[PDB]
Amino acid sequence: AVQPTKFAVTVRQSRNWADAKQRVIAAYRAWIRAAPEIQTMYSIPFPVSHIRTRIRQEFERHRYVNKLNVVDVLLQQSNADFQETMNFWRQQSHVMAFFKELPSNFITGFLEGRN
Amino acid sequence: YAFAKGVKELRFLFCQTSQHSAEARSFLNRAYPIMKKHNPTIPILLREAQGTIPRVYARYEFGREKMESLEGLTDKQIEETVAKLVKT
Amino acid sequence: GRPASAVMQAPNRAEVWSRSQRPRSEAMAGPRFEQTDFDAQPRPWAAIELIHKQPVRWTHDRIVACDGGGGPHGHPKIYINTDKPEIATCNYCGLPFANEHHRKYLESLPQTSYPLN
Amino acid sequence: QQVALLSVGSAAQPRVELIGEEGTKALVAAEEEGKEKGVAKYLEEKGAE
Amino acid sequence: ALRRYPSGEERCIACKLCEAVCPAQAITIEAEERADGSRRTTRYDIDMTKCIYCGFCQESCPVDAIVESPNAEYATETREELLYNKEKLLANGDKWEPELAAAIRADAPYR
Amino acid sequence: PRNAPDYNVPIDIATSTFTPVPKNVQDGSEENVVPAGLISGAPMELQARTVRIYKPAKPATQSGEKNTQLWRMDWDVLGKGHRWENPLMGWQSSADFMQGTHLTFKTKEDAIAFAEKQGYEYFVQEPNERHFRPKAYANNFLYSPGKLKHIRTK
Amino acid sequence: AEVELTIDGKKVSIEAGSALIQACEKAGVVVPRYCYHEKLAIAGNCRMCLVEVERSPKPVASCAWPVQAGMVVKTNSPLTHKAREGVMEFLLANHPLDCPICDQGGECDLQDQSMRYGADRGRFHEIGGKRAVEDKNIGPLIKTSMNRCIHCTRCVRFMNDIAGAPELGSTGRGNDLQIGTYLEKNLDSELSGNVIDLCPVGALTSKPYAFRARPWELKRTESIDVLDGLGSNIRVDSRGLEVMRILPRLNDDVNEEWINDKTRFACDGLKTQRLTMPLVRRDGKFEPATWEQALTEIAHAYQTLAPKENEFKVIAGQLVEVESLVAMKDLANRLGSENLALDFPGGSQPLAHGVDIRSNYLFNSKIWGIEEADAILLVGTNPRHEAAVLNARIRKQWLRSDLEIAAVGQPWESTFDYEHLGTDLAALKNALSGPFGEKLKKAKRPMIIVGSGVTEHPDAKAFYETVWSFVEKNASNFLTEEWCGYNVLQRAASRAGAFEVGFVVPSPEVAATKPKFVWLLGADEFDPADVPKDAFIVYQGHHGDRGAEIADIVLPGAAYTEKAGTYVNTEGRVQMTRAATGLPGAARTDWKIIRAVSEFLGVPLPYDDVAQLRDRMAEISPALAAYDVVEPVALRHLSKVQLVDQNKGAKVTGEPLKKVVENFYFTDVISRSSPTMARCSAAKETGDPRTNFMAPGMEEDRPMGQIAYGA
Amino acid sequence: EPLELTQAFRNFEGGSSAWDQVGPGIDRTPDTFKLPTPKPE
Ligand SMILES: *P(=O)(O)OCC(C)(C)[C@H](O)C(=O)NCCC(=O)NCCSC(=O)CCCCCCCCCCCCC
Ligand code: SF4
Ligand code: SF4
Ligand code: SF4
Ligand code: SF4
Ligand code: FES
Ligand SMILES: [Zn+2]
Repeated sequence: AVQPTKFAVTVRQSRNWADAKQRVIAAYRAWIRAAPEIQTMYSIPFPVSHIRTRIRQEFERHRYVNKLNVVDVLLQQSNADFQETMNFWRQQSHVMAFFKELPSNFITGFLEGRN
Repeated sequence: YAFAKGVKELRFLFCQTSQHSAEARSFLNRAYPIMKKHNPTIPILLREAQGTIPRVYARYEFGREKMESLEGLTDKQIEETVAKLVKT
Repeated sequence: GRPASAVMQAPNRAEVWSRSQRPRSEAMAGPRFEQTDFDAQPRPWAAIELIHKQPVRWTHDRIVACDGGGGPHGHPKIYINTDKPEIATCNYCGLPFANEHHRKYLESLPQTSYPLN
Repeated sequence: QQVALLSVGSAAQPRVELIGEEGTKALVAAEEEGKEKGVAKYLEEKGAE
Repeated sequence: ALRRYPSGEERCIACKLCEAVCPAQAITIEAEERADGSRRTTRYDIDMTKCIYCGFCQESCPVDAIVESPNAEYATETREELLYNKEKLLANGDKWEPELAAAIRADAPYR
Repeated sequence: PRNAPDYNVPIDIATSTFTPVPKNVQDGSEENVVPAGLISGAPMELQARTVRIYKPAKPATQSGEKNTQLWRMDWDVLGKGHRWENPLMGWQSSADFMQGTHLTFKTKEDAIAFAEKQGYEYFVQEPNERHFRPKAYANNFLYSPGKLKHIRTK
Repeated sequence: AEVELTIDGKKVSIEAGSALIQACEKAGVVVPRYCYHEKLAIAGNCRMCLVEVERSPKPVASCAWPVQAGMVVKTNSPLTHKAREGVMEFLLANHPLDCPICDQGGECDLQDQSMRYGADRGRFHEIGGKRAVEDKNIGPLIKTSMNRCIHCTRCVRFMNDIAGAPELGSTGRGNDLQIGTYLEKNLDSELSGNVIDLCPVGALTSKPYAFRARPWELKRTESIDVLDGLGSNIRVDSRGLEVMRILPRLNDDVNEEWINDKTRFACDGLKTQRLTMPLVRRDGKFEPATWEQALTEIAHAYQTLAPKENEFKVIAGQLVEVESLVAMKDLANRLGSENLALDFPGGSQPLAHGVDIRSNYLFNSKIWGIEEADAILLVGTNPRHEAAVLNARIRKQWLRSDLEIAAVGQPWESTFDYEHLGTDLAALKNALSGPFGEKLKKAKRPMIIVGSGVTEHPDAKAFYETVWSFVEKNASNFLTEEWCGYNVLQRAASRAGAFEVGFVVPSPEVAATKPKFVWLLGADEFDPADVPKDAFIVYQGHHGDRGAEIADIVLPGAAYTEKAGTYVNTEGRVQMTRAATGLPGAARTDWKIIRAVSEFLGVPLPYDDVAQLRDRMAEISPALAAYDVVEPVALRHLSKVQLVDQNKGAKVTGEPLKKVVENFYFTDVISRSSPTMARCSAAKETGDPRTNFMAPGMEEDRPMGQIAYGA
Repeated sequence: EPLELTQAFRNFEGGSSAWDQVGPGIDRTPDTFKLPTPKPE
C-alpha cells in the first residue's frame, strides 16, 4: 500500500473511558509540547503563551462530554489537525485564521442593529 | 368585603379538565360574582387552558406581582390563599 | 448629467416608459460617472416609440394570425380577435390590426395609437 | 421472505400443492416463520440438507 | 445580444425562461406592463463573469431574443465592464443584427 | 435561567454582525441526544436560530398536491441581513447562509429528531385538514317548494 | 353510513352520496380535473375525470358519479389513458400559444396535466386557425385574456354561489360560448380576486401582479392576514426584498380557501409610505434621529413631565400583535399607568363587555359553528364589510338549509336574505320579544352576533345586558353542553388579543385622568378627543399616516409581513405570523422598541428574547402558548356578571346603530397606502369597468398610455 | 470572513411540479422469487 505520512495515526475506537481519559491527556500534552515549534514554523509574532492558551480553550469546549463515541470523533479531529499542522501542510494564513485576536447586552445589541 | 387598596388586577390560570381538582373552578364559580361586585374597578382575568396548573396572580402598584399556585388546595384553602393576597 | 446623452432615456424618447424604469439622469450620476464619455455609453432606441410608427394592418376577417412574419424566425403563432372598435395589437410584437368594419369609427377619433394609414 | 421462498417454493417451482383453502393458512405461516426466525435459524433446525 | 423584430420592437417578452434554465444564475430579469400595456422587461442583466457560455438561454427562447453573437473579442479593463444591463445588450443586438440573423438563418432548420 | 440570551457564548470564524445571540448551545452532556451540532462543524449561529417544521399547504393556483406530501424544514428570516440591494446593479445581496436551503422529511418525528440532534431551535405547525362533506351533482337541481334563494347558472 | 368500494384494486370506505372523485382523494388515487372544485358545485363539463367502472358502457365523470354499493373503478386502464389523452387534445386545440406571455406559467394545471396525461405532440394544424375571442372589462382588478378560457365554469359558480355576485356568466353557445358579463360592467364583490386563483388557466389574472413575477422564483411563507379580525390563513409570496402577492391557503375552521380583496390586493401598500428611521419633531419639522438620540429624547421628555398614575396613556391600533401589548402593559404598569386604550371610538373607557371571562368578547360558537346555525340574529354589523369571508359562510349555510337571519342596525346590501328588525335598542327589544326571538328560542343552534360597532356605541352598556339576558333566559338552547349562542364579532386583528391580556381601560377613574405622555402603539384611527394637544406624543408603527404626522417622535417598527407576532382572532384562535422579509431600513421589532425604552426610562423589563416574553405571555393567559387552537371557556355562565350585573342602569339615549365601515377599501394604514385599493375605491365611485382605469395600458382616450399605476 | 454574497443564490426549487410525473412504475420480479398463489377449490 501507500505509506502513511509522518504523524498519521490509525483510527481506532476508545476501549473504555480510561482509554479515552489517557488519550485526551496525550493529545493535550502533544499540542502544548509543540507550541514552541508551531511558532517558528508559522512565524507567529505572539508569544507561545497565547498559542497554548488557545489549545487549552479548544480542549475546554469539549470538557463536559460523557459519550465515548463523541470523544472518539473529537480525538480523530485533533489527530488530523495535529498531523496537518506539524507537517506544514497548512500555511500561516490558516494558522492565523485560528487566532481571532456578539453584543454584551440587549441594549447594546438593539442600538447598533442586531449586534 | 372588597380588596386592599393596591391590588391592580387578579389573574387566575386554571383548566377546564379534572386533571387538576375542580376546586379552583368551584371557588371561582362562587367567588367571582361577589368578588367582582364588591370592587368592580379591578380586572379578575379568568384564563384557562388545557393542562394548566391552577394558580393566581395579584399585580400591585409600580408593576410588582405576586404568584401562588393553587395545586392541591381545596375550595376553602384556596379562599384563604387568595385572601392573604388582597388583605393588608 | 450635463449632456442630453446622459438625460434623455433614449435617443428617440426622453421620458421613461415603465413604472419602475430608473431615469437615465438618475443612473448616470455618481462617482462612477465623473470621467466618462456619455455618448459612448450604450443608449439604445426605445421600442415603445418605434412599434407605434407602424401603420395598421387592415383586414376584413374576424380573426387574424400573427407569427412575427419570420416563419420559424418569428414568434409563436397566435390569433387576434378584431371585433371591438379599437386597434387590436399582437401580444408578442405589437403590430397593429383593425377591422375594416371600424374604419369609419377609427378615422373619426381625435387621436389613436397607430397610424391608420 | 427468503425463509418463505424456502418453506413453500415459488409460483415457478412450488414445494407443496397449496390446494384451495387450508393452504392459505400454511402460506401465511411460511411468511410468519420468516419474520419470527431468519435464514440462519431456518437452516439450523432443518439441518444441513 | 438582445434582438429586435423588423419594426424595432424588442422581441423579449419577460417569460423568464432563460433566467430559469441558466446553469450559473447569471441572468436577473425584472418585468412590468409597459406604458402601452405591453409585457416588457424593466431589468435585463447578464453577469458575464458568472456565465458558462453553454447557449441554453438561446435554446429556450420562445421568440429568438437572447442570442450569443459570433463575437469573442470583447476583453475589458475592469469587471464592472462585464456586468451587462439591458442598455448594453440591446446595443449589442443593434450592432450585430446582420450576423445574428445570418447565423439563425443558417442554423435554424437544425433547431 | 429560563431561556436566557447568553452573552458569554464564544464566537468563531463564522460569526458576523448578523449572528443572533444564542440561548444555549450543545456541549455533549445532554441526555439521549447525539450532540451532532457540537461536532458537525457548523457555526454556533445554527443553535441560535429557529427552524420551521411543517407540511407545505397546497398552492391556491393549482389542484395538484405533490408538494404537500412531505415535511419541510426551513430557516426563519432574521430582521437584518436577509436581503439588501447592491449599490451597483440593484441585485439583491444577502448575509444569511441558510436562505436557500431546506430539508425534507417523511414524518414529523424525523424532523424533530434531526433538529434536536443538530441543536436547532424549532417550531412546528400542524397542517390544516380538509373537512369532508359529501358532494352530489343532483343537489344542483333540488326541488324548491318556496322562494328560489338563488338562480343557479351552471 | 360509509359504503365500501374498490378503487384501483384498493378498498375505500366513504359516506354514501359522495362523488366518486371524493372516494379517490380518500384512497390516495390521483384523478385529473379542471371543472371540479371541492368548494363548488359539480359541473361535469371538462371530461378529464373519466374513469372505468364495471357494468358501464362508457367512461363515467368521477366528479359527478355517486358512489354505489360495491363498484369497481379503474383509474389507470387503457380506457382512462385513451380518454385523458383525447380530452387533452380537445382542450389544447383552440388554446392560444401564449405560455411565454401568460402569468399562469409554472403554476398551470393545464400544462401539468397536459405533461402528465396528454400526448407530447399536437395534431392540430388547421389552415382555418384557432378560435379567438375579444377581451372584456370586468373592473380594475381582473385582467382579461379570454382566448385562454377552457370553459370550466369555476368562476361563474364561485361568483354566483359563493360570493352572491350574479353578474358573471357565459353568454353564447357552441364553440363561441364566452364567459364574461354581457354588458361591460365592474364586478362588485369583496371576494372577487378569488376567481383569479380558481381559474385553472390565466384568462382571469391579477392586474396589479401582471408580468412581474414567475412562480418558481417566489419564496412561499405561510402567514396570517391581519387586515381584519378573522385571521385568514395566507401564503405570502416574496422575491427577495419585495412581497409580490398574497394567496389564500386552506383553513376550513377559519377562511375556507378564500380571502377578500383587501386581504389580497393591499400588499402593494407594504412598500410605499414606510417608516425606516426615527424622526424627532424639531421646530415643527421632522428630522432624522439615531435610535439612541430618539430614545434619549423620549426619556428626557418623560423625566421632565413626571407623569403620575395614569398620565401615561397608551393607545393600540388594529395591527398590533400580542408580543407588543404584553410588553407595553409591562412598561406602563411599572411606570405607574393602567391607562391602556384602544384605537376605536370608545376605546379609551371601560368596555361594556369586560375581559374577565373570555366568553364575554369572543365568537363563542366557532366560525365553524355557522356550518350548523339555524337562526342568526345580527346586531349592528355589516358582515360583508367586517368579515367578508365569514359573510360567505353564512350565505353557504343559508342556501343549503332552512337558516333564518334577521338583523338590527343599518340596512346593507347583502349576499343573503335577512329581515330588518330595526336600528336601535328599542327595535332589538321588540326583536327578541317578537317572532324572531321565538325563532331564536325554538331553534337548535341559535346564534346572536354582536358587532364591535355596538361596543363603540353610546348604549353598548345597555345593548350588551339586553342580549345576554336573553341568552341566560334561554340556556339549554343558547348555553348547552355543546353549543354557545353568544358571539361578539371583531373586525380588527389586535382586539381579541388585546382583551386576552387586559389591554383595556379598567375604570372611569383611570379614563378621567388627563395624560401628558401618550404612546400611540400603531394607532391611527384614534378619536381627536383621546389625544391631548399638549401631551408629548410618541408614535410607533410602520406607516406614515394620521398617527405619525401628529407625534413628537416616531419610531419605525415592523409590519406583519416582517415579524413573527401572535394574533388572536375573533373566536379566540391563537395564530402566529411568519416573517416573509426582513426589516426595512432602520426599523426594529416593536416589542424590542418597548423593551429598549424601558432601559432609558429607568425600569428595564426582565425578558431579553422572544421566548422569555412568550413565557410572560403564557402566564397572562396560558392559551397564548397553545397555537392554532381555541380553548373552551370553562366557567361560561360567569359571563353574567360583567354583562348584566355590571350593566344594569344605563342612560339609554336611543341613538340608532351606526355603519362603522364607511369605506371597505380604506380601513387601516396599509390599505390607505395601497395604490390598488385607491383604484378600487375610484372605480367604485365612478363605475369605470375598464381594466386600465388608473393603470398602465393603452385606451381610446389614452393613445399613449401611462407609466402611472394607481393615479 | 463570514460569507456575504453580492447576489444571493436563487433557489428555483419551489417551481417543482405540483403533479407527480413518474407514477409507481411496474413490478418485474420473476415468478421464481414470488410466493405461490393458492389455486381455487
Ligand atoms: P481531568 O479529570 O479534569 O481531565 C480533563 C479532561 C479534558 C480529560 C476531561 O475531564 C474529560 O475527560 N472530558 C472529555 C474529553 C474532552 O475534554 N474532550 C475530548 C478530547 S478531543 C478535543 O477536545 C479536541 C480539541 C480541539 C483540537 C485540539 C486543540 C488544538 C487545536 C489547534 C491549536 C492551534 C493550532 C494552530
Ligand atoms: S427567455 Fe427570451 S423572451 Fe423570455 S424573458 Fe428571457 S430573453 Fe426575454
Ligand atoms: S449561455 Fe450564459 S447566460 Fe445563457 S444560460 Fe448559459 S450561462 Fe446562462
Ligand atoms: S393558461 Fe397560460 S401558461 Fe397555461 S397553457 Fe395556457 S397560455 Fe400557457
Ligand atoms: S374564465 Fe377561468 S374560471 Fe371562468 S370559465 Fe374561463 S377558465 Fe373557467
Ligand atoms: S372533473 Fe368530472 S367532468 Fe370536469
Ligand atoms: Zn406578432
